[PDB]
Amino acid sequence: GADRMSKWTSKRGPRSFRGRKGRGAKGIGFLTSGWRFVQIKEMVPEFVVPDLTGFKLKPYVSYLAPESEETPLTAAQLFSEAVAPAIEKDFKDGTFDPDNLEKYGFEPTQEGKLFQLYPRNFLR
Amino acid sequence: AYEWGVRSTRKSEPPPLDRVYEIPGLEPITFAGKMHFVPWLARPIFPPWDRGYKDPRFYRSPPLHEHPLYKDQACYIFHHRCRLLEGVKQALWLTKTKLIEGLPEKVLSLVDDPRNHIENQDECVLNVISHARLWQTTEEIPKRETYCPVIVDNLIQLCKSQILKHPSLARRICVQNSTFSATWNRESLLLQVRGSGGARLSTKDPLPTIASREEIEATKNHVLETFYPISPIIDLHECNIYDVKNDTGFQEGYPYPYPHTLYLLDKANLRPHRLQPDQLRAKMILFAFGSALAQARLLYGNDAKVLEQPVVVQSVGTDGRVFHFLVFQLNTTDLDCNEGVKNLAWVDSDQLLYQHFWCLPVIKKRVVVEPVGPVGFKPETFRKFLALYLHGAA
Amino acid sequence: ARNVVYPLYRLGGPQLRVFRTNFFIQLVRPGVAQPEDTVQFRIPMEMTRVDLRNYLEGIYNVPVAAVRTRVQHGSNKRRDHRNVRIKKPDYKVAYVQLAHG
Amino acid sequence: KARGNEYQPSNIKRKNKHGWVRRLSTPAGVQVILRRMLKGRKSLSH
Amino acid sequence: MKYMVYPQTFALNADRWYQYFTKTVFLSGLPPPPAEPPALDLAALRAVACDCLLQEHFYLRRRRRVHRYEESEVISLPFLDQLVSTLVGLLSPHNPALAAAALDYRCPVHFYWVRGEEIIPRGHRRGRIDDLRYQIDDKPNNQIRISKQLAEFVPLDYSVPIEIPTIKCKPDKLPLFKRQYENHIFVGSKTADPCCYGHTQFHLLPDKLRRERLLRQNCADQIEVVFRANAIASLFAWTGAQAMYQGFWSEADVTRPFVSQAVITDGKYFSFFCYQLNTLALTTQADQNNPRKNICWGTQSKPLYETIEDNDVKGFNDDVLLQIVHFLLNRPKEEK
Amino acid sequence: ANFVSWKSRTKYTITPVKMRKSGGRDHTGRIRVHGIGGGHKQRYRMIDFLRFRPEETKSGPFEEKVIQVRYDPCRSADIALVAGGSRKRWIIATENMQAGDTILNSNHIGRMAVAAREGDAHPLGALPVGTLINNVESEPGRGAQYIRAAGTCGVLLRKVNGTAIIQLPSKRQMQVLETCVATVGRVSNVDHNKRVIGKAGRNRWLGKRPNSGRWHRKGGWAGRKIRPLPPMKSYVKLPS
RNA sequence: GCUAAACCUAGCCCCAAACCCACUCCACCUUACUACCAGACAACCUUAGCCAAACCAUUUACCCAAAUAAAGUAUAGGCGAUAG
RNA sequence: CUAAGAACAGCUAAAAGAGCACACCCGUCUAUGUAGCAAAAUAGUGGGAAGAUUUAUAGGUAGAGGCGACAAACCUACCGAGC
RNA sequence: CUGCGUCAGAUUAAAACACUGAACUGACAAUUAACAGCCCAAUAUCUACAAUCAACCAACAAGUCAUUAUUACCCUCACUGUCAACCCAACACAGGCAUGCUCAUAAGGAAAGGUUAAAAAAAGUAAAAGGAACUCGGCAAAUCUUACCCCGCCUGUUUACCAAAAACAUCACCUCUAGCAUCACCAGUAUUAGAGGCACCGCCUGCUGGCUCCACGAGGGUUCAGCUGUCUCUUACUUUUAACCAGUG
Ligand SMILES: [K+]
Ligand SMILES: [K+]
Ligand SMILES: [Mg+2]
Ligand SMILES: [Mg+2]
Ligand SMILES: [Mg+2]
Ligand SMILES: [Mg+2]
Ligand SMILES: [Mg+2]
Ligand SMILES: [Mg+2]
Ligand SMILES: [Mg+2]
Ligand SMILES: [Mg+2]
Ligand SMILES: [Mg+2]
Ligand SMILES: [Mg+2]
Ligand SMILES: [Mg+2]
Ligand SMILES: [Mg+2]
Ligand SMILES: [Mg+2]
Ligand SMILES: [Mg+2]
Ligand SMILES: [Mg+2]
Ligand SMILES: [Mg+2]
Ligand SMILES: [Mg+2]
Ligand SMILES: [Mg+2]
Ligand SMILES: [Mg+2]
Ligand SMILES: [Mg+2]
Ligand SMILES: [Mg+2]
Ligand SMILES: [Mg+2]
Ligand SMILES: [Mg+2]
Ligand SMILES: [Mg+2]
Ligand SMILES: [Mg+2]
Ligand SMILES: [Mg+2]
Ligand SMILES: [Mg+2]
Ligand SMILES: [Mg+2]
Ligand SMILES: [Mg+2]
Ligand SMILES: [Mg+2]
Ligand SMILES: [Mg+2]
Ligand SMILES: [Mg+2]
Repeated sequence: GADRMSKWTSKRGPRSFRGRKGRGAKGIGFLTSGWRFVQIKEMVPEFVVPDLTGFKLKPYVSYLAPESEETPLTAAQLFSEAVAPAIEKDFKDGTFDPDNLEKYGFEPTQEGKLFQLYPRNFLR
Repeated sequence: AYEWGVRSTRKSEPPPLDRVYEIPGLEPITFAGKMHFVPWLARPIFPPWDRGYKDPRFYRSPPLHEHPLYKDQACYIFHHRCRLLEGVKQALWLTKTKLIEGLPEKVLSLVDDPRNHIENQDECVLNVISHARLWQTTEEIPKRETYCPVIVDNLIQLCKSQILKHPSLARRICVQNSTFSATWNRESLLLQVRGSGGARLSTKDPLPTIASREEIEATKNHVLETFYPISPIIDLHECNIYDVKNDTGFQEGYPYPYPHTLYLLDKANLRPHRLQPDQLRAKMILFAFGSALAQARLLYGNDAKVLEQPVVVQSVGTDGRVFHFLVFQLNTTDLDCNEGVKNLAWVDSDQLLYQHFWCLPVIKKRVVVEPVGPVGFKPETFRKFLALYLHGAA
Repeated sequence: ARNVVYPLYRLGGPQLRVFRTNFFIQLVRPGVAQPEDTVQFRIPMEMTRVDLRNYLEGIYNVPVAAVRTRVQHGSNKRRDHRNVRIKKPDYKVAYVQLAHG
Repeated sequence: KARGNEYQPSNIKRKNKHGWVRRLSTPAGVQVILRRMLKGRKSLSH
Repeated sequence: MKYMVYPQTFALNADRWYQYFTKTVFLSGLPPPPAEPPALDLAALRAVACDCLLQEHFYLRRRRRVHRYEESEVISLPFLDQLVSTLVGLLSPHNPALAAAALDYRCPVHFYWVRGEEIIPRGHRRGRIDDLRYQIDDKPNNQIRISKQLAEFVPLDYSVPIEIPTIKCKPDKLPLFKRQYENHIFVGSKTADPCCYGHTQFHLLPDKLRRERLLRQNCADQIEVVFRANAIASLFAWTGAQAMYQGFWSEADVTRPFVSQAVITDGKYFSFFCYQLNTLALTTQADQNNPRKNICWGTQSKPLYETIEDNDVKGFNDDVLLQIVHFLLNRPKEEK
Repeated sequence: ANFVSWKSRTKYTITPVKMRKSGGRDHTGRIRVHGIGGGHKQRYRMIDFLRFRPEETKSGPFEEKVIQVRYDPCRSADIALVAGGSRKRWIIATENMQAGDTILNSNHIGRMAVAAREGDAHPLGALPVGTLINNVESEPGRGAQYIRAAGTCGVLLRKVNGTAIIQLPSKRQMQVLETCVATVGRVSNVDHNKRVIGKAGRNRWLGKRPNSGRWHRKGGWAGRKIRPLPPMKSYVKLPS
């Protein structure tokens, strides 16, 4: 007589079932002896809210604007806008070598970085 | 012989290695690259793994021999949970002391006159017993882990009301959660006592000596009784990872350095978890010896000789209904040999404060046979408790 | 944030920081009489009271003293023309008390 | 005596007997899920 | 079903709520001294106060490391028990009543009372009159019970020009939770105990309600609330239970005031409170025409010491120490 | 079935270890022995059946003092707690054993026999012929397995060429080496077989369930049928 | 004249042809759809029987890779039923 | 069957698979009912009710079988062999 | 798992009703943690002495609760359960349903839709004189009652849904098998274990068989006395049913 086609949630089951099931919220600590919960400050996501005083942009855009075509950003486009200008100046000067690619901005490895790209270790 | 642990409950033998590993110059093809198990590929051999950082929740201690405080010679530790097999007879040999039945005359003479007795003393003790076992909590019959400590704190509080007659009781306090350490040798046996739990009555003045000089010198003719084949270190925690260190429990500068009395409580609901009357007195003697030995070493250094001013430490051990009294005097700190000066210990055994307590009336055939209250109350037992508390202040 | 993978934390690790959050709360009028300082919000299930405490202080600069949350069950009794149960989504109700009176 | 009430609901028993973990424990129960996946069952287990 | 009233509570403005539950008006300061017709050594009391204080922090050697969450239950708790035990012995010459007094360590105090009415909103009992029942299960760290009753602070008919706060919503919004269990009226001992009158209570706030944590939770103005919310609930439950032991209840209201004292501390800061139970009739049937109300006096929290460094106490306060002595020196009036 | 034996402890101790009943069920979960189930809960007390087990720091003959002789639920006989040196262990008590008695455990075989005392453990090569023995072992280092039950006692019939003949309680002879350690005297609870159960309820207290109600015509002789030979097949039954 | 009665699509069937699908974020072998800790558990093994032989007991057809033909032929088989 | 729990007033009696007798368990007799309140119930009268008792929870034994104080009983309201 | 809270609805069948109609539809609202759940660094090492007011005493069925040494560690209150007139029986079903309190309530409820007062049927009450003459049978009812026989020692167990027994089990007795260990038997060892017969005990017997007997029984018969509408011989009244009116069907 049980409903097998309804979502199984923490509101169903005995006491042991109800307390063990959650709602999707991430854990921010661990349980120690004596059923005492220790909250870790670093596990709590801290919001980086910027100062919005004197900010020009607003939630909406005025209709009196041109209908510019959409140009998705690509890796080739970003390389030309950022890294290519520096290489051209160094290429003309004649001081260019693959050993110095780290100076242009290339990262041989992601280890030792606060924000690794793959696998990423930062939230949205 | 018969081994303990059936082979089914033990960890099963790991499966035999695949025969690809037995062929030299041949690299096996395993599922280590797939990061999951498959049956049609060889089982990889994983090298041992280290976490790489210290995690308190998942810490593993180094092997025992790698511990810094590791000694080949074992040290036998006596604590609150040790239950000696021979009781007092085993405790007397470890502490090198002579047993004397009955409390000293000087201690008992303090409460011999009616002038030092408490006003309405008999009624006050009955109300302390009645409150502890009947009126203490909401439940009709409180457990022993509840009235055993309370019945002792109230008696101390009852004896602490005599400051009006004796202004010398204002120089003492009751310390809880106090510990001490004491290390010595008994025939090439390194022994250590780590007392904890109970109440430690501290005083600003040391207790006066009980036995005279001639009585102490008469202990050389006494010989310690043996209990072969049972070893003196039986039922002791034989530990190879220890630290020989003397500790009075307090740092230098404590206003109440001299211990007066140790109160020991067997507050356990289960009878097997409670020390026997013979074993409880054994715990008292070792703790009284351990507390007195730390004072002797702190004041007279870490030598081994006959003390010029012997230290007297009292102890009262109770089960909540049965009381044991001990007066231990430390006469020497050279315990390696069995000859010479030996310590003295006055012990009173099996002192009943009350024979039985009825928390409910006994109604048989609609007749109240036994009313609520203590049965067989002995006021003489509390006099001994009062005499020990009044020692050093009268 | 919700529907994202939180980077794992170990002892000595960096502070977990979120720069863009997808949590959207909505202030609602309580259906029952409430204390004056009490404020009621509807928050996503993934949101905790610790996150909501920093959410209001960090974004709206609202000092908060106590946050209490509960999960509200959505009725599954409604059925359509096919006799198939229609589920009202469950939402979490948060009760926020102002700090300085 | 009176019959018809043989079913006494219990979530612990229901999940342990007909659960997803219980089905996949044995190769025979995996085919039970495979048949229901082939048939198109809305619920493959409890 | 009855509301579980917790004296040491994390609820905001719980003092204002508990005044309505107990019909108590809170007054600043202490009761006025009675203008009515030995040598007290302050130095001896000051030394013992520091010796007991320094014993737990510095002198006593811990076998294992004491953690932050264990400070209340390993350092603060033994200090409170030991300080009271020594003070009652040092004040016995100055107050004979303390000698024949019962001192308790962490004994439960229960009081069950009925105040208010509600109309059940839902269920088969909807629309029916059901009384609001309350239960206080308080376990003070220390308390002193005496055979005689202390003198009243103000007369029974005395009234103040202060209105008792009234809640506009249901008690569930405190938050307060209902639970059905055994109803107890307990002063700390059974009715057979001769020492059925209370003298002074000693409370230790839990580390969850510590001053430092409330500052992180923007509860700076709630620091004083926790002290007087515990006092109002604990003392009303204590005085109310004492009145019940004397045969008084809602219909047979008390004929004489019942008073008690309380000292609320977190280990460092101390607060002192005095309570008088003028009325025990709180049911809507009996409180409709009841003119009198219970009175509670309170002091601001003050630190006993500023900082403990090694074996020296910095900024020790004798005013806080003397206030503890005056509470203990209070004795019932003697007959002719 | 997810059956795990409770016999997982690997370190000897005198502490009573909690054991779980089987009900006649094997590891598969099906009944393998009938009539077993229920009864009062019992805690198993580990018994050291190797009487001569010198300590780690000691060797040779040693002595033990009996502390207490008590009741053991697991076995018919009583057990005794003995202390030798710095250890305590459970052994099977003899008929005449009290608290305070001293027992001797040795592996020495002298040229002549020695005065055998009840409860002492000596090798079979140093015991007089005919002395009652119990808790014998097949080979040295094997441990006592035979003559364990209450009141049981063996007989040292003869000793020849380093081997001895042991008469088991079932009146069967057994040949073992003379270096096997045995206990002198009978086992405790001699009048154990003289007990009266009294009621069917007491058998359910011991963990024994009632026998099956089926009338089994099968038996040792009734169930097994001798096949008549063709010559004798004619005379099997004659009408009367 | 009420209840009703009528309707033409939705889609489907059989062929031909050609070898099909499954990463938006999040969760999913633990009690699936559950962020986050020492495992070592691992897969493979003739189908049988109904039915026919008027019972049944040997036996009794089941695509194995080219339609047709050789040919229901050589063979097999309680030399029976039938198989081939 | 296993694990770890719970329950049994009062009275007579005695350290009782004792007696009376509630809760509780069972279902002796009679009557009602027979598409019924009920695919086995109701009312009264009865047996047991400190024990081989009753009972909640989780686990185990599965059909060539299980389990059974043998009634060819029971194994999810057709078990001489479940669906 | 939102299933008599609010509001609205062309609304309108919950086995009658219904405008506020509402246990229907739609929308809105809600149950806030202190209770409960979710626990614990490693390695060794410890844990003979029940419970029952635990003190007497008396047991067997032998039991439901304990650490230390060293190393590591001083960050803090998150998450989930919280409603109701509710669950299992196809139903708003006289059934089934664990524990704590209340032991007659301080809580929770309504047997009669209206009428009439035929038969028959059900339940209950009363009855002259007689008191089992009724009947397969003192079944039912009334009363509060004696003496046996048969069978089974007894408590207990069984055909859930026609058989509760004389059947099974049962101490006690008896037969048969087995000389031993690391998953049942068993962490046991012939005073043990298993497979069986019989059904205690006591007496008698062979070298296994027959009687006696204590209590006990919703077993099967018999009987004294009483009791009574069981009957001679039925009658009166009340309730349900009944019949009529209205709704549903
Ligand atoms: K046929
Ligand atoms: K019968
Ligand atoms: Mg279903
Ligand atoms: Mg919550
Ligand atoms: Mg069904
Ligand atoms: Mg059930
Ligand atoms: Mg048998
Ligand atoms: Mg039989
Ligand atoms: Mg055929
Ligand atoms: Mg046929
Ligand atoms: Mg009985
Ligand atoms: Mg009875
Ligand atoms: Mg049965
Ligand atoms: Mg039969
Ligand atoms: Mg038959
Ligand atoms: Mg069936
Ligand atoms: Mg909690
Ligand atoms: Mg009512
Ligand atoms: Mg009528
Ligand atoms: Mg009618
Ligand atoms: Mg008549
Ligand atoms: Mg007749
Ligand atoms: Mg009858
Ligand atoms: Mg019978
Ligand atoms: Mg009998
Ligand atoms: Mg019977
Ligand atoms: Mg039947
Ligand atoms: Mg039955
Ligand atoms: Mg029947
Ligand atoms: Mg029979
Ligand atoms: Mg007749
Ligand atoms: Mg007659
Ligand atoms: Mg008539
Ligand atoms: Mg009609």
